[PDB]
Amino acid sequence: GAPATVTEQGEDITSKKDRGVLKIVKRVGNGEETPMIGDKVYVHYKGKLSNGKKFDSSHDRNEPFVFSLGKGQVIKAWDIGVATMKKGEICHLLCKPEYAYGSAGSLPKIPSNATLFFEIELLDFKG
Ligand SMILES: COc1cc2c(c(OC)c1)[C@@H]1[C@H]3CCC[C@@H](C(=O)N1CC2)N3C(=O)C(=O)c1cc(OC)c(OC)c(OC)c1
Repeated sequence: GAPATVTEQGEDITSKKDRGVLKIVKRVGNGEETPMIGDKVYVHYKGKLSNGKKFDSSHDRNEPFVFSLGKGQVIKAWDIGVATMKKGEICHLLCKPEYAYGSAGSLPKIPSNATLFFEIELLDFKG
């Protein structure tokens, strides 16, 4: 499935080149510009655990998820991964726990040492 494919066929987008965040571009977005630090970014996403559970979806809420990029308001993999996206892009991200919730996890949804899959659509970004 898609998690296996990004695991086996994704590109390492980390600075460290530690394979901690892998990406596949599913739909090419517009132009060349990616968001900047501090931009208000609007996304739709779905997240899955490595056991196959869908732990969340913004689509199911009928509202985008909004955050300020590069401020640690989201897991590290998101700050790194969304920073690579163009407006209108859809990507898949595979997030090792060191770039997600680590050994702590996050109750109730996220176990310790969890590798996470996300599908993310960058809707818009604005200063
Ligand atoms: C405690 O409730 C939430 C916490 C967080 C988030 C969240 O989003 C609805 C809810 C977000 C989301 C989206 C950006 C990436 C990632 C993330 O880093 N954040 C910020 C942490 N993240 C998730 O891993 C996520 O989907 C999620 C969903 C959750 O519930 C649907 C959740 O627990 C309530 C949770 O706890 C850490 C995380």
